[PDB]
Amino acid sequence: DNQLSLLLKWRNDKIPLKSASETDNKCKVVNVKNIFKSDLSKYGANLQALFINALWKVKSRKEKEGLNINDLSNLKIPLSLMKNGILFIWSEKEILGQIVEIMEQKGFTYIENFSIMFLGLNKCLQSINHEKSIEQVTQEKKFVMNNLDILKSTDINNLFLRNNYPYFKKTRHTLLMFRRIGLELRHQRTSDVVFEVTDEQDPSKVDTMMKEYVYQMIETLLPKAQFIPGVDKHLKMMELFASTDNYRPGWISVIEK
Amino acid sequence: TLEDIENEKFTNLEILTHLYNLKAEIVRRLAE
Amino acid sequence: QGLLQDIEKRILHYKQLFFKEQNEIANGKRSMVPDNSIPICSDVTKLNFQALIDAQMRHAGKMFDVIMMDPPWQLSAYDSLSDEKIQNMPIQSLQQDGFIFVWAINAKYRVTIKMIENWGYKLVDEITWVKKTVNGKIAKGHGFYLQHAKESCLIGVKGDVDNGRFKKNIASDVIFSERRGQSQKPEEIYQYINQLCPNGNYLEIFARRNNLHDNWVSIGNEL
Amino acid sequence: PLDFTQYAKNMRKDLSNQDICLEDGALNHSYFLTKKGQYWTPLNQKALQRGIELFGVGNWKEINYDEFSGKANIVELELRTCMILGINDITEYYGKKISEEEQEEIKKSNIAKGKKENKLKD
Ligand SMILES: Nc1ncnc2c1ncn2[C@@H]1O[C@H](CSCC[C@H](N)C(=O)O)[C@@H](O)[C@H]1O
Repeated sequence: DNQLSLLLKWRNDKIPLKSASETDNKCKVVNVKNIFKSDLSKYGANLQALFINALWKVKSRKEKEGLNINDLSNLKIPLSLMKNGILFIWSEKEILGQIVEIMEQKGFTYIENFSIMFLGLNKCLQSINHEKSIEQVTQEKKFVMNNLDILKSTDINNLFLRNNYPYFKKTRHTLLMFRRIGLELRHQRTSDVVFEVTDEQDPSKVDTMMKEYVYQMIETLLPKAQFIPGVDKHLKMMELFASTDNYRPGWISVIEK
Repeated sequence: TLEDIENEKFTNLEILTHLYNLKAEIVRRLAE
Repeated sequence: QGLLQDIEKRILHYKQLFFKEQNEIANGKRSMVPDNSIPICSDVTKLNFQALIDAQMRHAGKMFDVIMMDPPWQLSAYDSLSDEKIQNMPIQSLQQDGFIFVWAINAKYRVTIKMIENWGYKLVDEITWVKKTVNGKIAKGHGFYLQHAKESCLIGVKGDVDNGRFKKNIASDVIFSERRGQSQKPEEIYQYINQLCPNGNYLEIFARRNNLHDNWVSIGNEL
Repeated sequence: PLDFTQYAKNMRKDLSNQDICLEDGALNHSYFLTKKGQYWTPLNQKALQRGIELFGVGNWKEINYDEFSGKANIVELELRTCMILGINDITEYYGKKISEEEQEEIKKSNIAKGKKENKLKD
């Protein structure tokens, strides 16, 4: 009926979240006071995948800080930093057009979108039974995954999140893919839409085992971009506004410390 | 393809989608 | 021979079938097309938009509240317009304060945003429609970089839209529905529009006989 | 608007074709019950009736040469002429001119033969 055992199959499938890598040749960490107002060309060059892990300070979000969209144009992205690379950026409904126009001014061609459809944790809990911390949320999600054959008689349209927005109700999260040319991709290996059950507080802040899915999607877009130690000497993947303790191997993590 | 004439759902006038020229094919086959 | 008799009787049974259907047709039979609908059949590049404007201001006194558009993009089906031809339509004069819904394919996302801002609209939302199979799974289509399993309708707004004739946070921005015939759209986008604008004037361009609805002005070629 | 029932009729009258609309403004449901581009306008009906005066029931080449019914379909002419007389066959009235039909009433009132669908069976 629901087919939720197939919609959320990845959530339990053999997709283990990766552990943080130590400061060694398999990774690289950079600490900068400000990312937009700093020269990023010296940290790396000839990149072909740049993931901007940006959390925007939009009016829909209930006054919990973040980046400013008007400062994105201040960011300098020279041709030396990448020549032909795909740029991934976290979008919001308020600033989609501004992001598109800024990436056009910088020389990037909008190519693709990626969407996460959000289901409610409380809705699934109520369907199964009848200020939470990270550990409590994780264990509640494991519980919901365990009892996946109980709520299969429900209707999916009753499980979606309905977040506030002056026009509609938010149910998805958006990742924009822009292209620049001056890469031997594998094309259609990941679906354009994914399903995820999440808490209703900060659905924008993609958590672990969801950010891991995004990392795997980005890494399988470019199979030739794998950083095999020894044969190569420079990392060809970069992330801005990364996590201070979780260092993904093969990536250059830039921390706004 | 006698049964293929009405295999598809045509409008009530187009249901003779091939019978139109059969209206004269029958005449010519009656001639010889 | 025998095939002659078989074809004769087949033709006969169709003849009385057609006679019965036409007898019911010329007796007051109702069609699937609803009443209270305004089906203009014309060419959009040749339509006298001044006549439509005058009719709208004469019968209603004000322009449309929601304009849905499904442009025939010149990506390659058989009756399509060009980007500048679609841009040249007097959309600026058909609406003062309200929303515009444009079903934008992936190849025409950027030009859709450009046209939306050219006509004087602020890009404020977009609705994603996700395609479902008969069982309830996700439908898979051809992809450019990722397997396309959804389609986007960009929503721009212009003018004073806080008149009280529109509603906030009406419903989800996701439409999880089954894939019907080619180029067709789900019927609950109209329900979401009614939730957005209850009892308002709506205009659809490049409409078809499937899209005919109550309280709806539908302009089309094959319509 | 406030009273949409008159508004839709007025818009149909002032913007829609005379085939799609009606004199008062109501929908021509007979137009929407058939495929687009294949409709039997009353103009075609009177054209066929006048063609009966011109040549009558028979071969259908000269009736489509002057094209009284514009770009009409021959089998549609030989089929819709049956409903003029109310008989499923036209072998009794081949190659003759008819002023007044006179056949609808007599063939419709035939209790001995079939009265189904306002017609007379073989
Ligand atoms: N000037 C024009 N040139 C090409 N198509 C036009 C047109 N004016 C109206 N159309 C309509 O646009 C349609 C194609 S757009 C795609 C199909 C339809 N609009 C839908 O999505 O429901 C055609 O069926 C045609 O009837």
